[PDB]
Formats: sequence, C-alpha cells, structure tokens
Amino acid sequence: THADSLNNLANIKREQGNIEEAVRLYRKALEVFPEFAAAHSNLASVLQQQGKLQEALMHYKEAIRISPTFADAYSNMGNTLKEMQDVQGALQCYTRAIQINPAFADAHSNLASIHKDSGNIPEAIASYRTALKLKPDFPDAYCNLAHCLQIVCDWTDYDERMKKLVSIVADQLEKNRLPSVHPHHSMLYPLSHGFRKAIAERHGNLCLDKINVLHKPPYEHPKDLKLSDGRLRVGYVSSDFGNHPTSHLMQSIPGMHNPDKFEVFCYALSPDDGTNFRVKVMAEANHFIDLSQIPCNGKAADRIHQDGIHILVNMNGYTKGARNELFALRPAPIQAMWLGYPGTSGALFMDYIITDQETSPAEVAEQYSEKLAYMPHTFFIGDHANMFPHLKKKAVIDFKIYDNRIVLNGIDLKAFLDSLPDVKIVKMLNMPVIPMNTIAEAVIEMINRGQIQITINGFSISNGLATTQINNKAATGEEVPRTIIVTTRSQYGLPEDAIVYCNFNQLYKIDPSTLQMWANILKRVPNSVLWLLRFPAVGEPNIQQYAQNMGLPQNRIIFSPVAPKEEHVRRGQLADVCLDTPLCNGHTTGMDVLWAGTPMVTMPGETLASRVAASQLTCLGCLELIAKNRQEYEDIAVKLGTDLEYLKKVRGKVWKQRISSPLFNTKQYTMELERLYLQMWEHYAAGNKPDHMI
Amino acid sequence: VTPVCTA
Ligand SMILES: *CCCOP(=O)(O)OP(=O)(O)OC[C@H]1O[C@@H](n2ccc(=O)[nH]c2=O)[C@H](O)[C@@H]1O
Ligand SMILES: [K+]
Repeated sequence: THADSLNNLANIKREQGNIEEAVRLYRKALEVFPEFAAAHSNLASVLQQQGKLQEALMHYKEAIRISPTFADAYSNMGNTLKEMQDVQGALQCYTRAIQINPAFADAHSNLASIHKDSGNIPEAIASYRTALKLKPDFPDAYCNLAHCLQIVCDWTDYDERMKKLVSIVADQLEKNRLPSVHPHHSMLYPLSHGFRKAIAERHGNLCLDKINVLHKPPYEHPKDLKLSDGRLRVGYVSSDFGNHPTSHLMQSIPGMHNPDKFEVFCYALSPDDGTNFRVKVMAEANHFIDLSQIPCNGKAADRIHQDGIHILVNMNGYTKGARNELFALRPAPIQAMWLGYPGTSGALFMDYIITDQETSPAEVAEQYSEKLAYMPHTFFIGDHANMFPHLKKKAVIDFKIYDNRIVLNGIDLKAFLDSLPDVKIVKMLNMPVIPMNTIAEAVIEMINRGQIQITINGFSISNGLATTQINNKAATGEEVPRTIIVTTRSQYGLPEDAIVYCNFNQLYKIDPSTLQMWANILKRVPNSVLWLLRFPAVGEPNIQQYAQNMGLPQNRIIFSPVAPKEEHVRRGQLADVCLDTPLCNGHTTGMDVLWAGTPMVTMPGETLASRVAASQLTCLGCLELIAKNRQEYEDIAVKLGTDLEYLKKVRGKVWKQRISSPLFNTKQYTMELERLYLQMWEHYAAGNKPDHMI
Repeated sequence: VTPVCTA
C-alpha cells in the first residue's frame, strides 16, 4: 500500500510528462516491495520511453516471472522488441499476450500495428476491429484503423469516419492527451488548421519532455561569423541520406554550396545503407557526421553546438527516423524546417519553415507555428537533371506521329540515330522519328517477346522492363544508364490509340471526391484510360468498385506495378496528362512526372501538402494547369484530352521549361537558398528575433 | 524495396 501509493503517483507523473520523477518513484516502489509485478512493468515502460531498451526488457521479464499471466507486460515487452527490430520476438510476445487474454484490446492493437508495418493491411484491419469490438472507446485503434482503410481506399462510411476522427481529436486536445492522429497523417482528414497545428505541437512536446531528464542549460550561440572565417555554418539533419525520396531531391545541394561564404555539415540520423546517395553527400558535404552512432541525444546535440552551427535544418519533421529531441535542445541560434516534411512542426523550438508564396501564402500563415521564409520560386527542388540526364532528350518509332507510344532514351542516342538511314526530325527543340523498318521491327520484336536487350549497329538497346537485370544501380537512379532504353505503351497494356491520364502516387492520397472528378473526366473523353499503380495492390479492387458505381466500365482504369525509380520516371513519358491528387499532391512524385515532360493538372487546397504541385507548376511557368475549383480541373483535363493541338502545345511547353525554368536547376536553387540563409542570419545577428521573410 | 515518406 505504501508501494501502491508510490506506483500510482509515478503513473500520474508519467502521464504529465515528468519522466525522471516517474522513474525515481517506480524504483522507490520496488525498494519497498521488490516482488511488485506492476511496478516492474511500469518502470520498464518508462525506461523504453527513454531508449533504455535492455534495462526495460530486464524489468518486463521480472514482471512476468512474478506474474506469469501478466498479459500487459508481454504486450509492452513486444513493443520494446519491435523498437529493437526483433519482429519475431515482438510477434511471440503479442501472440502470447492474446493467448493469456483474448479480450485484451491493447494487445490486439499492438499486433495490428506490426501487421501494418510488415505490409499486411488486411490482417491489421482485422486486429484493429477486434480491438475496437473489445473496447469501443479506443482512439489509437480507431485512428490507426482509419489510416489502414485510407491506404487501401476503403471508403465505407467515409463521411462519418472523418467526422469521428475530428471528434476524437477535439476531445483529445481539450483533455491534453497526445492526439491519436499522427501529424503526418493529419493532412488527409478534414481537420481545422488550428487542430493540425495543435496535433503537431503536442507531438513536438514529447521531445521536450524527453530532453528534460538531461538537465541541459541553454547553449550559447555565435553572434558573428568570426570563428568560422566569415562562413555561415549550416547543418542539415536527416534520417534520409540514403535511398529515400528526400535524397533524390536534394543530394546535389550540399556540394553546390559556396565554400567562400558557407560551411556545410550533414548530420545523418541513419547508418550508411551502402548506396551512392549516401556516398555523394558524404563526399561533397564539407563535414559529414553519423549521429546514428551517438544514440544519446545529449551527447549528439553537444557535437552540433561545438561544430558551431548557425542554422540547423530539420529535414525530417514528424517522419520516420526523426530525432527532434536534437532540435528541442536548441544547439543552434536558428532552426529551420526544410523540404522533407510537408507541414508545420507546431513547436516553439523551430524558428522558420522554408516554403514559398504559392505553397504557403501569407493569408494562411496561422497554419504554421514557424515564421514563413520564402524562396523566390518554389521551395521544391529535384535532382532529376543529375540522376536522369538520359531523359533530357528522346526519340520515337513511328509504328503507323506520336511522342509517347514507343520511346527511346539514352546518353548515346544521337550516335545511334546517326547510324540509321532514314531518320526524320520533327521540330517541336526536336524529336527524331525512326520510321517502320527492319531496325524499327527488330526493336518492337524485343519488346513484344519480353526480351532483355538486343544489339543494333554495335549499340546496346535495352528493354525498359529489364533494367534491374542489366544494371541494378541504373534501375535505382544511383548510376546513369549506359545503354539506350526502349519504353512503350504495349509494355504496360496501355492503348495505342487513346489518351492516357496518369497518377503515380500511393493510393492513400485519393479520396471519394477525387475519384469522382477523375470518373467525370474519363466519361467526357471516350476510349481514354486512367493509369494508376498497385501502391498497394490490395487498393485496386476498391478503386475499381467505386469507379464502377460511378458509371465507368473496368477497362477505363489500368493498374501497373510499382517500378524501380528510373523506370518510374522514364515511363511517365508514355502518359499524355497527369492528374494530381488534390487531397495531398504528388511532391517528389510531381517532380518525377514533370521531368518526363508530362503536364500535370492540379487544384491547390489550403494545406502546404495540397499546394506543392501548383507551386511546382508556377515555377515551371504553366499557370494554365492550375485549377481554382473542381469544374476547372475537369475542363482543363478534358481540354487536354480532346484538343490535341493544345495538348501538343502544353506538352512542348513542359518539355522545354523543365530545362529553361528554375524548377530542376539545383545551382540556382542553392544560390537562392544561400541568400535566404544570410537574411536569416543577419536579421538575428542584429539582435532581432524570428520574423516573416518576403 | 520502394522507399517512401512515412510517419
Ligand atoms: C516525402 C515524399 C514526397 O514525395 P511523395 O510524392 O509524397 O512520394 P511518397 O509517396 O512519399 O514516395 C514515393 C517514392 O516512390 C518513388 N516511386 C514511385 C512509383 C514507382 O513506381 N516507383 C518509384 O520509385 C517516387 O519517385 C518517390 O521517390
Ligand atoms: K484471427
């Protein structure tokens, strides 16, 4: 009873976020009563929260030795093992907890979450429904279930589901509980801007609570650039220096920084995955520090302070692998959110968010806890000019003239074309056309028979479906292909004689409203098709069914598998038009379609995430592809699918402007980012505090 | 195999 009062106090101290005081009290409980199963399990749980995973495991096992049927200890032990990447151990614990007590809702929810993470969405949904049957008031299970349903485009009772998510968040905010909607997912649901901001703020708060155990004073920050020989020391912090979308966007940026005025430190939160992405940032940054080797956030943050960083740049936000505890400790006088996270941090510890006028207009500035720091064009950038230079030019084969039926790309394309007798040059600067011919017939035969490659006139000619067999680093975008590649509509079962609208996003970004718009467009344009991905495959029959109920026959939507990075980008050349997802736009995916020369129709919303595509298109200089409402989006899209001369014009415009605009110009981007960094620095060095920048 | 942005 003395023991229980200590334990109960510790429990409350924990819920409040006084982690140190909770630990101290559980240990007191165990001094007074060593065989206290619950106190061991609760201490284990808080040690797990602090990263002390082995010490946690020890206490969970003591709890179970004391009470062999303590299902809750097994459930929480399972979470600890999952955090240590021991999936097998985790499943053994979850299944043991459910065997002890089949009515234990939390264990069902934990099992569901590991099914989800493993790619077993139907089993995750099933386990979440068991949890909700057992305990109907269970916000974590309801919101995680809602995300599973989103992932597979299960829209059963969609509008009441959405109302219920909002309702749960309202209730959770007013009670100062951690909201069950993850900040990253909050963009997909019709929550208020205040709610989205508050969800983010509460998640940042978990990092503040974790760093308080350390007892660190404020760090003292540079007031001038004297220790760094007049150089601004910029620190980029990311878990994604490796094969990840964010590296596919910004891997050239570190090495393009002006070493006369900047000194670049890249802090990796992940170990080296062996990829060229990681090799490049390690080689080209002035300094590369692997913080994955420094688990303790205190020691890791000290390193950033003694490197003397002026601007620390958060590339994760609330994405996997983040360590925002590093930014909670404020080791640098200016802390900015950049590129990797398409939302606000909600946190006081972040000063700016780097964005732009189109993406985040001054009006909607109360979305963000940060001050707006505008790049002059778009804050978005892509490494496509360096990664896929073989797509800078193309040739076609005239089967029956189309730009997107049978396409050739390669670094040595020019020399191959010059080896051929009868090549026609169509001005657009230009598109070589190989006529139907023995050579043209040899190529089409390789494709129709699914062969890997052939040789024509000494040139290597590769089937675009076989890139991982020819050169797996070229397939991933780690190397530029060294062969000429052939890409065709026939490879993907797309019609030779109709308009192909595409969208290559994960299926979770589609909602009922969006698919209704796409169905309207397809009905207005006979024979045309919508080209989607199995992303994941189990989303396919749901999409097809909701489209059938809207009046489209099944043949109007063609699904392809997710491809390796280079194939994905290359095959966008086969589409006529990309239809962007208004709920959450293609971000990296948007840069990808534009690099192929494919116009993208978008309807910007209010969230940062719903406005990225329109910012890209503005920078690109194609204002005619931005819709102000649903009717406009459909008219634009139908116009592009019926007015074939206007299609040819708009495509020609995207094809040229991907080079002549700033969109993919990483040097210009880096230089503009450098100016913006100096503004931020001077503003502060002159005694001022963070303010908006335009 | 295909890396993506995740929560
Ligand atoms: C923070 C991610 C910003 O990009 P977004 O458009 O949201 O893309 P994600 O869904 O997070 O990631 C998609 C990732 O997958 C590549 N991809 C897509 C499709 C395909 O067939 N093959 C791919 O390799 C995209 O290029 C992107 O990097
Ligand atoms: K079952």
